[PDB]
Amino acid sequence: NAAPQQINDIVHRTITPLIEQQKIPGMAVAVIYQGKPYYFTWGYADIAKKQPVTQQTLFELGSVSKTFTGVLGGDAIARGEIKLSDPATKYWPELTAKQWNGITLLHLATYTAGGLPLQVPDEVKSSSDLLRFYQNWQPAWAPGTQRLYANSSIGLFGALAVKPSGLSFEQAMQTRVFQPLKLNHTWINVPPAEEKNYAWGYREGKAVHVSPGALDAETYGVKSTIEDMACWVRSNMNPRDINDKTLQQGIQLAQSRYWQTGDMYQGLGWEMLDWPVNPDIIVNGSDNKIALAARPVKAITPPTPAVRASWVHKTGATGGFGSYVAFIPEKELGIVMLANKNYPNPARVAAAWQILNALQ
Repeated sequence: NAAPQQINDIVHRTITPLIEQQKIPGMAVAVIYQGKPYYFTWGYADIAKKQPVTQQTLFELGSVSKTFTGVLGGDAIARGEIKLSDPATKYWPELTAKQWNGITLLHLATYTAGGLPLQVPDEVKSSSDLLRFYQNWQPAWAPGTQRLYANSSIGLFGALAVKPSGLSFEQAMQTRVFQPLKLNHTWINVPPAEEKNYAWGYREGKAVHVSPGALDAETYGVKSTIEDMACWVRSNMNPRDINDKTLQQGIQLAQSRYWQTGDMYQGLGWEMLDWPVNPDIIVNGSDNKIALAARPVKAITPPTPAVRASWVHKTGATGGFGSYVAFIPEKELGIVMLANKNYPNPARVAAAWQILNALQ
């Protein structure tokens, strides 16, 4: 049972050198210890205005957004609106090209459709551009054989998963995930009153915010504070405490184990490994040479129900920001690291693991 001053000492010994080594302008950390949050802030949200990071600073989550997409998809499954086995064509009948014949919502959600590319092309501006992109796409692999991390995959999952609801992705996310969890400072579109809290991102001496792009909301477009992200981790560790039954079930489905690649299991947005974990696997595995590579998968049948003895995690970047979330449900132990520089994933994962290792 570590005192607050011990949590303080572990965090300052790990994060202080990380910020110095990586030249991170501003950072917020939440440590969840025995289910309670402890917050830490460093540096500036806006360097030019000398505005410090606080607990109400909004950061770009980048691909940590995909964890919200996966849970929203889980909630739609629990409502009986979709099944992951459903063909994508059920929800987008204009996808008539033959290569779409056996591609399912599961394949899109879990990057296993057969080599959908990392990014939607920058030239895709309209609905009709997006249809033409998917209609002309040629798979490198048969469905359900290879995992290739891709915004064009889970982005389309998020867009199709909400069609039965009749809601936009943004409305579905606000009404079915943000509002029931009281994430009142979490946004896809930052409102005018909240702009004063929106940190700048920093890339090679430029102050930047993420640009609009196709399927951005579903893949890299969420902004949140360290407090709402600590709540997000607590909610994903303890779904049985959530009153909204389909959202409790959706959280559980997003940590179900659908595919295995090496020592990792693919959930909906979340990625999972057995705890205790070999930190070399998660640190080296976060390097883009492994994280962006195609890797063979085996289906898990039935999908394993969410394992509480897991390292559950997700990295995320935008041009100006770098985020990481990891937690271990069985231990009620977790961490959120939000920074306004996109610094290398291995440094994030190593620091997170050193802190949670120290507190086990």
